[PDB]
Amino acid sequence: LALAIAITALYSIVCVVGLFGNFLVMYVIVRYTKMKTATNIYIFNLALADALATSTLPFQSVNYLMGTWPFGNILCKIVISIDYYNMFTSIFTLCTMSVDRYIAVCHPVKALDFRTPRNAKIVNVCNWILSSAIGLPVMFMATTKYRQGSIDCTLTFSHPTWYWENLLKICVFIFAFIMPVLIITVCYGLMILRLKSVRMLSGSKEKDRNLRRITRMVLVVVAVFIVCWTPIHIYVIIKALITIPETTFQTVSWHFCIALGYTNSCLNPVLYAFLDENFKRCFREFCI
Amino acid sequence: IAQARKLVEQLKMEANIDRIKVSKAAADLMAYCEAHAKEDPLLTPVPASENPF
Amino acid sequence: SAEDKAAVERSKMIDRNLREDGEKAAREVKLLLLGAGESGKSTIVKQMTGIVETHFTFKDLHFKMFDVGGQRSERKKWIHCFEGVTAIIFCVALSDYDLVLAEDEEMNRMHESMKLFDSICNNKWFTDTSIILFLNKKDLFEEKIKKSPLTICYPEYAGSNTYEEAAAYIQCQFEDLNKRKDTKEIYTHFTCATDTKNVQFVFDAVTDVIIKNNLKDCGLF
Amino acid sequence: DQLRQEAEQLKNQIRDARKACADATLSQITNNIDPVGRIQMRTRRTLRGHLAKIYAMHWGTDSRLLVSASQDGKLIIWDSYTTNKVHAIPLRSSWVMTCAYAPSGNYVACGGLDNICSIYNLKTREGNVRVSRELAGHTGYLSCCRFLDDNQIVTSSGDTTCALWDIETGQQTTTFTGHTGDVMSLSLAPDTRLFVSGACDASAKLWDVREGMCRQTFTGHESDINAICFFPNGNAFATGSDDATCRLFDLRADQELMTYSHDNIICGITSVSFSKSGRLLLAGYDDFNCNVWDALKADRAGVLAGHDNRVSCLGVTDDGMAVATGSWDSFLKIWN
Ligand SMILES: CC[C@@H]1CN2CC[C@]3(Nc4cccc(OC)c4C3=O)[C@@H]2C[C@@H]1/C(=C\OC)C(=O)OC
Ligand SMILES: CC(C)CCC[C@@H](C)[C@H]1CC[C@H]2[C@@H]3CC=C4C[C@@H](O)CC[C@]4(C)[C@H]3CC[C@]12C
Ligand SMILES: CC(C)CCC[C@@H](C)[C@H]1CC[C@H]2[C@@H]3CC=C4C[C@@H](O)CC[C@]4(C)[C@H]3CC[C@]12C
Repeated sequence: LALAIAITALYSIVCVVGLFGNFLVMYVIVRYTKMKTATNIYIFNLALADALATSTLPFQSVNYLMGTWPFGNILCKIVISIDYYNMFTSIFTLCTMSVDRYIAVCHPVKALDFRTPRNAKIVNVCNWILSSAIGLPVMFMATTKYRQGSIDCTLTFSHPTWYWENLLKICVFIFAFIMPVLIITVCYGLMILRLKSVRMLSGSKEKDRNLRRITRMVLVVVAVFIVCWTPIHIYVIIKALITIPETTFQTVSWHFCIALGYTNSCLNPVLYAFLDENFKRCFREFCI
Repeated sequence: IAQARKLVEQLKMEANIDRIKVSKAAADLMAYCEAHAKEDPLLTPVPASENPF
Repeated sequence: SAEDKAAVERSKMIDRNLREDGEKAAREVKLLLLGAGESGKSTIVKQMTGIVETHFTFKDLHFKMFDVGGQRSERKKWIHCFEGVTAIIFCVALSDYDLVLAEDEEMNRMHESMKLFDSICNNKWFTDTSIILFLNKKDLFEEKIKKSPLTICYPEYAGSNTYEEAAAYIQCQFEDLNKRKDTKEIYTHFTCATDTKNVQFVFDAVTDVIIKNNLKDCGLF
Repeated sequence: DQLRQEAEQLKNQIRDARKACADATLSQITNNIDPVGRIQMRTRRTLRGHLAKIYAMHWGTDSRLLVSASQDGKLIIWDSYTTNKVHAIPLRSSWVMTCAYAPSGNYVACGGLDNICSIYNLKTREGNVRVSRELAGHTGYLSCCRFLDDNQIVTSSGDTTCALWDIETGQQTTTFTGHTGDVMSLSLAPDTRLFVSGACDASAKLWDVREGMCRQTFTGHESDINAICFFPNGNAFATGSDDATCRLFDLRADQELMTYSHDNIICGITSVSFSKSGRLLLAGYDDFNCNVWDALKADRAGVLAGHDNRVSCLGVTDDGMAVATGSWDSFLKIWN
């Protein structure tokens, strides 16, 4: 139906934008902004996590247009583990990039000892390792099931099915939305407070222009994260609580809210690389 | 003081030297390059098998 | 290929040492101590060959202060060596306003400080460098302006011959030398004998610079 | 006042003598020789490990090992073939401007704003590089050092003097005075009996090592000379200056033979070296490139454009296989 194509297209565009933006960021980092600074390592990790997250979208896009999962059991475990894995990896990279920018500004003396590129490599690997605390269990449980004459790639839980199914959703709610928002908001909020009292951003008209720019950037990253993830996270919680009748609006909003949580992977390249000051210099060299 | 006197003595030593013409100076430099032109890896790339890099 | 393998292992081993030494050096604060002779460079060290390196730690932060007074050669050839220094500590003796350079009496040695400060502050190597300007000998300067007008050094000065206005005017004249004000900060402190205040000022100014650099590294600024 | 006037007349005499010898120009007699069309040299190695700006590099006489000196306080001996690091010597002073690899390969010399040429013994019994001798006595800054042999090293200082040192005794056997400004560069003649020093007074002085006197003074640069390299036969040298020009100077004609410059080049030359035959003059620039010059035709042969900060140092292997370019970008690149 036209709506299904529209939903499929909305998932496609989010996929194409996400991959093209993230692969571009990784490309520029590999060749121009080497993975020397801690920031670039996080940017590359965020772009890689974002790219892997959005690589699952074509399979979900096909799994929606034709109403069945034609990619088999093995891929289902991969495409759901990559989804669940790259959500927590993408979120924890943002949480690390927030804490990295917070220690930089609020503990600058300690930041020198901790913000080494080596530590960025460790914390990045630790993000991927910890994100296996959900991706691996999801990989085991992400079995393909036959239902109503069509194949559905989903998660299979243990008895009681309610307990583990909601425990995953609750843990996805706490450690992928609540803990991130508190970290991202508190870290960047405390960051802006320090910046409000720093000599090179206060005491002049033009310096205030820079501070407004940094504050706008900080607000926009928090804002984009809240606008992208909150809709789907609450929608998942409401569905797990009460039965919402399936209508032409409930379906569209649901897929839109999923599309929006994947659009944070589409926007992470722009927010953290294309609007990075270091990248603008080196990106200006990019030939196309 | 004695700095000026040294300059004259230095200049006299620098003035009393046998100078050759720039055509024999230039010809010799040209001759050296032609003689060693073949054995100059940066001029004519040697075979890739012979290049240690 | 035991010999070849040992070479790579040796190369990896010193690669680790190079990284380890770089991290130890990356966290060190590098300060370039400048100023004309008798400007208070020696005393500021006490407050904390060719180049004299002074090491001090304050509030868990390690400082490396480099004195280049013994480098009487052309500064333009070696000044770029200190590009990337955290900050420049420029010492100016406030009492120099009433004095003249010994070699030449035409130029006021306070004016020499401004020309020196102007050269360094607007140097193309220090553009994004912050200058901890230390106005030294305030006590001696205060005891002079009571019987010697600041107009001897600044003809355009039209303020009271008191420490508050006179010292402030000298501070403004040095700060006005900074052409690119927006991209460069001048942290001016009137040096005091009380301990933990001159070094505290450097720490506060350097913390601001480190945060500023962190913003550059973080890509925010 | 007679001495100052006599100096001017002697200078005019020297100008008269050189003009008399200037029967033709190097360009005139090289006009018909075949031009080196285009020199496309590629980065074959990239030496990574220096964390600061590299100020100096020096190939060893084996054309395999090279010593690079960085502001990170490290002297790194590289195996250029494998890119391996053989030694990472911790400098007692991080402010280094020059490094020399002894032709024996047993020693490297390091120096800079410490005003000291540090001599390091590479081939110690214990296998650990150690300081053998610290040459003290310059009052400016070590701008350039070169070994004549294991026991002799010639230094150029910001104090406007070059010096010959006896490493075993650590004393200056000969002092080379006459430059007005800081001496920035030093090139030993192939026979090591003469060295030419380029100073900030915009002049190059040819020195007799054994006699300890300036045989000739060369002028023509509008600004300081940061780089000076002997032509392979020792009968000429090339200078690189902040005036964005390289100049070829013939010793026997005692004058400048060629000016290597381009309108698009306005930055200073940091480094100069010749190819093995001397046909190519490689110049490192502040504009982050090295320009390959036709030494005989004063035409830009090609460009080495692999550095993101200014090329600080060049080196051509004694075998002529490769040129090493060190930059303020912390990387050495080997080119062929
Ligand atoms: C790791 C992200 C988990 C787990 N995914 C596994 C399959 C899943 N991906 C889809 C993609 C496109 C359409 C879809 O359905 C119509 C889906 C899905 O159903 C679902 C989504 C979900 C989720 C937010 O997705 C961004 C979330 O829980 O947000 C709070
Ligand atoms: C593809 C998914 C499912 C698995 C990813 C595996 C994890 C371990 C991967 C993904 C991204 C990787 C990182 C990407 C980039 C860097 C920066 C580099 O300077 C050190 C290695 C480091 C830090 C990598 C370590 C391994 C890494 C963390
Ligand atoms: C960050 C901004 C967007 C604020 C957050 C908006 C949240 C609260 C919005 C975005 C999408 C919304 C859902 C969209 C569609 C439906 C179906 C309807 O039959 C019941 C409400 C319900 C389930 C909405 C609940 C509120 C919701 C989750």
